[PDB]
Amino acid sequence: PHRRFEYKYSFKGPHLVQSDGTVPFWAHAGNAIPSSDQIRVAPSLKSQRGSVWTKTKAAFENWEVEVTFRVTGRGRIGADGLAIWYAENQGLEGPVFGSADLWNGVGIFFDSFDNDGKKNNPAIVIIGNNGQIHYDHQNDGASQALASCQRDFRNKPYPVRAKITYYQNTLTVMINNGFTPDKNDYEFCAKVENMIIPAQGHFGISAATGGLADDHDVLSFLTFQL
Amino acid sequence: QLHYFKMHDYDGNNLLDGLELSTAITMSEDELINIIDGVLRDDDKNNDGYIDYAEFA
Ligand SMILES: OC[C@H]1O[C@H](O[C@H]2[C@@H](O)[C@H](O)[C@@H](CO)O[C@@H]2O)[C@@H](O)[C@@H](O)[C@@H]1O
Ligand SMILES: [Ca+2]
Ligand SMILES: [Ca+2]
Ligand SMILES: [Ca+2]
Ligand SMILES: [Ca+2]
Repeated sequence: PHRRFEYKYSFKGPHLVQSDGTVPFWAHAGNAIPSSDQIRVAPSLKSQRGSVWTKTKAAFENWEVEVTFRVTGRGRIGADGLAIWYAENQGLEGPVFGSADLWNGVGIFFDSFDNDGKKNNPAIVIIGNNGQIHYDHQNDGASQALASCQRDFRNKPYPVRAKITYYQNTLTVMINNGFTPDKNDYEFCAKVENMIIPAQGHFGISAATGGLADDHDVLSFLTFQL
Repeated sequence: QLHYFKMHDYDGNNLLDGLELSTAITMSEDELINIIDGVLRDDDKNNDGYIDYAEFA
């Protein structure tokens, strides 16, 4: 299938922020710091919340996003993690990885912190929501987990990349794990079959920290119409 | 001319997209958007969201 770049739902360096400290077409918020080559969505500080969400909503049936980030801390343990969103409402502030709960769509959580004590972290995790669910934070949402995988994205030597395709009611998540700089050396993580989401709405990205804290930097967010 | 195709191909792909043009131009977002949308409408024949050198001339 053909792809079309959608600048209005994307960002990237080398000149990512405007003079006035704003990212074009995106609303950043809380403790998110945009900068010339990346947004530190949440810094390695206690109890951070930050999020960046598209201003305009977006109407495409099928799409893809490639998202490039680093998550970094001294410990082999870190927190809390990162979250890519497609959904209906801008969910800027809120308890779900910096962002709003009761969300209407999909959220792909890069859970650094093993919150249900299970040793199942760090892990990537897909979660549906129609406007009335409460994300089971303490249980990583292991119960609401449409699907998931166990890939380690912390402290890698190349920025990690996540291709997230929604093609014909099949969402799929590929992952370069920052071991190679081959920006198209994706490994299969997971996949959700037979899944609807709002016809329109925003893309966003968010993250957060608590007692433990990594830096959460996103370098780019490229979005495509299929 | 090619010198100018390249001034703002920062990612190096030999393709300009909306974000690379935004910077070319950098005023309000909507003002900006209108200009970028103009360029794509005007130049982006194959509608991939990029403009190659052919589309540029
Ligand atoms: O320690 C106080 C801390 O409580 C909560 O954070 C805890 C938990 O939610 C986090 O997942 C882990 C890792 O960061 O740390 C704590 O154990 C939060 O409510 C937080 O704001 C608070 O500082
Ligand atoms: Ca967790
Ligand atoms: Ca866990
Ligand atoms: Ca380019
Ligand atoms: Ca083109």
